Amino acid sequence: HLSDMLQQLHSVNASKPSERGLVRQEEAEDPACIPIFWVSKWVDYSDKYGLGYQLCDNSVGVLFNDSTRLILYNDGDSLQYIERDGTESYLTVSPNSLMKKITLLKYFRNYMSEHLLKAGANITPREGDELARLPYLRTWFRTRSAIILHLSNGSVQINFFQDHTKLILCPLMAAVTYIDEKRDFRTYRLSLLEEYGCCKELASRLRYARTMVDKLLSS
Amino acid sequence: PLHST
Ligand SMILES: [Cl-]
Ligand SMILES: [Cl-]
Repeated sequence: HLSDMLQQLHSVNASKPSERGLVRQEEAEDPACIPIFWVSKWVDYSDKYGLGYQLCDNSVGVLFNDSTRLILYNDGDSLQYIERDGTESYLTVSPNSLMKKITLLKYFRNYMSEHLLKAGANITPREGDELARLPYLRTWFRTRSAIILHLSNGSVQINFFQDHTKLILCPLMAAVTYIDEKRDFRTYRLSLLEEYGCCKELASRLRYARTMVDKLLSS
Repeated sequence: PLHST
């Protein structure tokens, strides 16, 4: 979905949405496109093990340094293991081959609970299918300005370090959710931002997002 | 380790 996201971002940015006589950003809001999933917490222990994270439904996962992923559902028992080549297996906490990674996941779990806030804690996620499988973390990287997190459902999340603003890009709905410095949040359809425009801050973050999606595609 | 807020 990265190629689609790149096309959507190229389109919104070419419209120069902040270079307008009157920006009407509010008219581009569409609260129904709020995501089902985003990353609420993360821990970069890549010096040793990998990147642990929590999704907004309170499930957790780890992308290990060997590019494998282990996800624990919010039921506290169900696991999905994803190999480097993408092969998926469904297991429970209740194989010996995964004992070490399960232990690491629990420790990441505990650390996130002990030390970190839940991003978007005040946001009601969109309701989807209670029985659907969780997305997992495909890859991530850190720049001067942000951490970039790409989920297997196509979503790309960019969390900015300086002001704690966050972008969640959802290419299936061609939408973006923006969490601002005050933790207020809005969801926009990118096509409506073309129509109505947006402020320089959001325009800058959307240019930055396209740069990040290009980096993801280059990786 | 580095981490979120
Ligand atoms: Cl612009
Ligand atoms: Cl909204």
